[PDB]
Amino acid sequence: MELVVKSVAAASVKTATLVIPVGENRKLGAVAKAVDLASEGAISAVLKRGDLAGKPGQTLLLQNLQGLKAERVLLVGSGKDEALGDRTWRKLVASVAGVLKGLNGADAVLALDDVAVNNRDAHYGKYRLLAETLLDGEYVFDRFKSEPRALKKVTLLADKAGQAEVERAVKHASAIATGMAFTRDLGNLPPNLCHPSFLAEQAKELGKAHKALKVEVLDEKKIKDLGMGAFYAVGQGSDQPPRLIVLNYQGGKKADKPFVLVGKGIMCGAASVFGTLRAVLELQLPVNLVCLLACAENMPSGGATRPGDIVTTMSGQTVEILNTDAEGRLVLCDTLTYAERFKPQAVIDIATLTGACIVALGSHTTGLMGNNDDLVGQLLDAGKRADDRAWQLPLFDEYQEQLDSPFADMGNIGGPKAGTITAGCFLSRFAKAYNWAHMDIAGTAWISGGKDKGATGRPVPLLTQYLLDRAGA
Amino acid sequence: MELVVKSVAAASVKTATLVIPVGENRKLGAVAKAVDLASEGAISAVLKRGDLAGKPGQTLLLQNLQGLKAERVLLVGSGKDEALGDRTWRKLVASVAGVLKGLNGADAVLALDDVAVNNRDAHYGKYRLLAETLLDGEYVFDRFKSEPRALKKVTLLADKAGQAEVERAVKHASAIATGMAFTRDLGNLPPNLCHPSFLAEQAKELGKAHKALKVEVLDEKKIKDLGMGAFYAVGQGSDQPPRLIVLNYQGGKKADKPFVLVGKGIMCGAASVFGTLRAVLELQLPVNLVCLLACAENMPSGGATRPGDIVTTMSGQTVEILNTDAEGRLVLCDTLTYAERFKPQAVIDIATLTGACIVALGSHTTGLMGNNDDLVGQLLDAGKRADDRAWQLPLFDEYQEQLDSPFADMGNIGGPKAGTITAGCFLSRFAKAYNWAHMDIAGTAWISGGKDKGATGRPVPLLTQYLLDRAGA
Amino acid sequence: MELVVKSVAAASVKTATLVIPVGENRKLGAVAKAVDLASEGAISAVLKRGDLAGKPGQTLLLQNLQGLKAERVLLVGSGKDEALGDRTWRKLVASVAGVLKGLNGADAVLALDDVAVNNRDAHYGKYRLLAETLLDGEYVFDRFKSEPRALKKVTLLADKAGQAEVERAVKHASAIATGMAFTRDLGNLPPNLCHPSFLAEQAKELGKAHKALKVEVLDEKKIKDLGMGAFYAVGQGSDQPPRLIVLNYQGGKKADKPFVLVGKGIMCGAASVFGTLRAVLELQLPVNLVCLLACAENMPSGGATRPGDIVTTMSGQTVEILNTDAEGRLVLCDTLTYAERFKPQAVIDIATLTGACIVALGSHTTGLMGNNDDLVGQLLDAGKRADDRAWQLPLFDEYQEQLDSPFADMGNIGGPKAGTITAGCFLSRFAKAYNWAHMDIAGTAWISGGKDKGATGRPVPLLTQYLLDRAGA
Repeated sequence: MELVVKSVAAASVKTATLVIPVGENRKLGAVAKAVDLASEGAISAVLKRGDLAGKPGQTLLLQNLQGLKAERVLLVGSGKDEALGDRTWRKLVASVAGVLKGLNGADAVLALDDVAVNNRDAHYGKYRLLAETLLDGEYVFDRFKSEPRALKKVTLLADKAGQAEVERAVKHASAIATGMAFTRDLGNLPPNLCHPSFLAEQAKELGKAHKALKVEVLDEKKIKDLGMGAFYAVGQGSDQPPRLIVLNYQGGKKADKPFVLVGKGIMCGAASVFGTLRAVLELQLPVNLVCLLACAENMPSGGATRPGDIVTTMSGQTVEILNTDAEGRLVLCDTLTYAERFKPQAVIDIATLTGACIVALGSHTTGLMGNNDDLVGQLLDAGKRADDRAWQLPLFDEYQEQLDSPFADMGNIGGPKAGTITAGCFLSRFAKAYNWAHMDIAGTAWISGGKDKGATGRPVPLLTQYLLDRAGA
Repeated sequence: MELVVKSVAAASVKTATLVIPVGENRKLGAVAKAVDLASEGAISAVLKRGDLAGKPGQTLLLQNLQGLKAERVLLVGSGKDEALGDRTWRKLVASVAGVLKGLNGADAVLALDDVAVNNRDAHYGKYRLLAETLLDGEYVFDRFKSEPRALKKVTLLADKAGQAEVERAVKHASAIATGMAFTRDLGNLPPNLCHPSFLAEQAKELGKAHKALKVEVLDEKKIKDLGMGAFYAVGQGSDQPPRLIVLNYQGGKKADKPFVLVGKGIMCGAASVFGTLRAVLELQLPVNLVCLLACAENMPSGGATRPGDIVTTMSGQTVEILNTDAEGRLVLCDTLTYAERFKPQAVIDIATLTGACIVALGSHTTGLMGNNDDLVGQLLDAGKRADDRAWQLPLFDEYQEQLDSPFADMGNIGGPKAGTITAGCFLSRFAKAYNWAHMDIAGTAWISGGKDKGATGRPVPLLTQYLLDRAGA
Repeated sequence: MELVVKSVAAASVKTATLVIPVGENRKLGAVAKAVDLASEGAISAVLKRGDLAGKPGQTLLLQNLQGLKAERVLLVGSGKDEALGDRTWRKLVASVAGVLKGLNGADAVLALDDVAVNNRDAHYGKYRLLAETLLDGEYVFDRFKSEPRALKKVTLLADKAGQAEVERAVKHASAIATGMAFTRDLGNLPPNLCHPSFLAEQAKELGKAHKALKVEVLDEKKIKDLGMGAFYAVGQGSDQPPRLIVLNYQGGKKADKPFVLVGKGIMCGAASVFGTLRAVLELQLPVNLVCLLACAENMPSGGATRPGDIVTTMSGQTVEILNTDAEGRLVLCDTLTYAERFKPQAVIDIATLTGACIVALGSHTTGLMGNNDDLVGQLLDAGKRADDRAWQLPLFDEYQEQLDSPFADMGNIGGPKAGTITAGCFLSRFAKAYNWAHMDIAGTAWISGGKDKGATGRPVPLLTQYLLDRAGA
């Protein structure tokens, strides 16, 4: 779908469908009133019949009206006068998109300037959320199913003053949504096909397509020979061997320290790193970004790791693997040591790490921990502006003893209490060299059931926003 | 909702909303084509734009069209050029009703004569299903919540020849839907209000309202004094005492044997008997119908029955109560002995009796067992014609040993194998005096939830259809 | 054991043991009275002492009596005058066989003509059940244990009119019992020894021994190369590879369409196919019978299929393998596609498929589903005449949605409700090309515990009866 911005009057634009908002009590803002007047009162005449109460997202679709150049006018409820919160605004946009998807119209014009969104400026933040909802909602994953939609273009109308800010919002939302689609395809792919070697092929192909990107893949023997005893212990059980994939984007000055993203690829952590990199390549951000994808397949077999095994991590710390299903933190901890070589200014790991995070923060909010208050605050602020929120949990020292082992430097589990925090605590012991934060996306990376089951693409908006903020874009 | 039938031309009829069907490829049957012609090709013109693909239940709502008397036209998809099955036809009607309930029109006209429904005649069977779906779909249970709908009347258009048969379908569906509303309200009432004494007061109120109905309520001491040891044992643990409620409707000839319906009232079995009785009263069927509601509340306490207790049933047979959660069969078996006094031609018990029936037949199909093939077959056929299906399970003699007790004449459980059948087998030992069937509605009596959730109307259409069949209506 | 039929008088026959029935109240039928008279009243004299009450199966064994040529006379209770049901009649026959097994007599004569069996003619159906019980009860499986019985021959006496029908019963029961023994040996063999390659060797050996039989075995690579993605996914986890074994018996006319039996061989479904084929070869039935044994071993390992895998079946439909323990339907669905090539007049799959069938129909009755009402009725009638009963469950379309997947054409599980039906529903989607039925023998193929633990040989009597019915034998 092409997204464009114009500043011409809504009533003047030739289009298959013009979309205008209508509030409760059939209240029309200035944009809607101008279109009603161009229609000689035809829109207000239908509204007086009472079929559209105006609650957010309710719709009434009209056919060809004399006086307008639109073939159809879609009226969409904007609710009470109050400014809308982010969820209501995105639900209104998705309700519009739903109707448009079902029509045989080749384009549409959205004339929603009058809709206020709480705490967001009328041109950039409001349209960041509309454009991301509109483009992410085009996603289809029908590869394994045994009809192309008519809608190819949407025009957003804004006043001439606000045009460049709406265009900037569209540019950034398009990059985010393209990244998200990549993340959602990799997550949705079934595990027979999406294994560590497939991810390594996807990264080598992405490297060949981008000048400023260099890709290295470390295979099982290299992981073992680097001393990555925890990462090797997770992968050994499977016939599909592990891969540590490095993707190094040099978009900054040569002596700028890079941002490092570490993704758990057992694999929506790794997928969100690929998606954020794809967004950064689209935007050509002027940062140095090193992506480390820690990929393995955790399977039972006659050569698998067994509860009670003790391994030497790359750092030299030993770990008692009490539970082989606490495996993400094992491939992560060796990859955090590996990240030291880049001399980074921030290292952020993203992982579907704990069922306990779903108990603490559910499906709405990603769990965030770290060793640096400024980096944690930057990620929280990014999530608020991107509408991809996180929330900090504490790594107080009192939780660390839960990982003590009588035999090794630490165990990999902390017991039933504070499970998201003790996993963060485990990882912190490998992150002391640099400013680090950990994002547990076990609750926000996918939808379990319904027809909406499948990957969400989170946290590509928060990560891409954080890197826009560091680039000063 | 008032529901009436007319045989006037659709384009001629004054109404807030006219509903007509459109097939795939914008194909119009005779009725729709006539309204298109009256509209001066307005309906075809909009169809050519392609917003309505015409899959079953899809919709497109038009406003005032020149040449018609209807204020609005709703187009609804009827699919390809082949007859619909019951489920698809009922879903189409519910789609139409959903749109109408959201509009501010005080009436609507359905002109859906051209839609064929597989194995249902165009006047009676087709409209039994439409009218019940429409009328049951109006149900609201908002009494415990802290806006009435505009739609007050629907007119169905049929040709002059079929009018009386559509009217007879509306008469029968209206009685069924009014019975189902009563059933659903009693099921959805919470248990601190809907206890056995409440149901006794419901029955006594119904007895006052109706001439041919006599109601007697037997209290705990009566049940104990009649020797109903198994029914007494279920109720004794609660502070709410049990009631056996008798409602006797003498609509037949004096010497005609009655049909007896026995409902488990622990309580949707008993509620479906109340709702079938309310439909029979509305229809004034010329049958003798005796309803026996076996009502108790099964609670833990210091005076409750305890696993291993042995009781003497009214029949004199002893039962070892191995599980106190197999309680519905205990109140039922004594009520089946009580039913012998009526010298019935059929005794049907209805009960939410086994989780095993949900494992066997799920949410769609009621489990059915009996001692008389003709009666079982009459109930199956009634279910097919009412679109409230059941399915027989065998009461082979080989299952009876699973009830053996070393101490008593039987135990009340049969173990983990064949649990719906062994409950039927237990009840069959009390039904040998008469032609008997048992309906296990544990899967079909409510939605659980889902996200929209509550009692079904489910016993009522089959049972009402069986009594229309016996009354030769 | 040799089974023969004669029509001479019971008292005249030289034998180690003559067996006669005695009813309650010491009532003697005409055959028993004639033997009493030949013994000069010695049998009635012992009976007046009261040790034998005559309940079915009770026994009294006499020694050498003057006047008879039998060395011993066994009196067996036949109960009250009523005709016996099938179970009681078979239990009486097994009680006789029990005594005979313990004696050092080389032969025995059964003179049980007077015993009536409910709904069975005195010569064919009555003796079908006696002869099958007598010969199946000879079964021994002592291969893995670290004494040969004296009884080598039994003569059944009947009147000369009925001799040829009793002989026909014996011929058909012997074929069934021989088939059953083969089925019971393959089921009883332990899984270390009985793996898919062993079954393939058993089928190639059976092919070499029968002129009208051709055997082909498809190995793992052939299964994969045919596109059988579901069958290959089940077997891949194990070190023992899968086999699809084809056994084609051409006993009919060349242009007669064959009957196809599909057996799950994970393996009593496959075993019952081998046993039914062995019975058909013994009888030289004039039908074309193609047997397809879908054999694999379902094991965990580092290369096993994992919940969430998506595979392409031979048909091109894709399946999401939600649960790797729903594996029978996976090897079956690709074998049902394979069966299309034979252009069959009936395809029947037999499988130990669901624990839910044991909840629905227990150990007594096999679950039956299909897409053709005539074939389902034929199998039900066969099971009633063979005393190997089945019972139909419905494949209503409403159960099909339980298999929907958001990613693939279907999932392989339907949830906790209606599990036997949803497995049938899954299979039906691969059976549309032909008349098909599915037999779930999870409850009837073996006895779990006791000393009687082990395979039953069911449903070889129902399947062999169905093929006798189609041959017109």
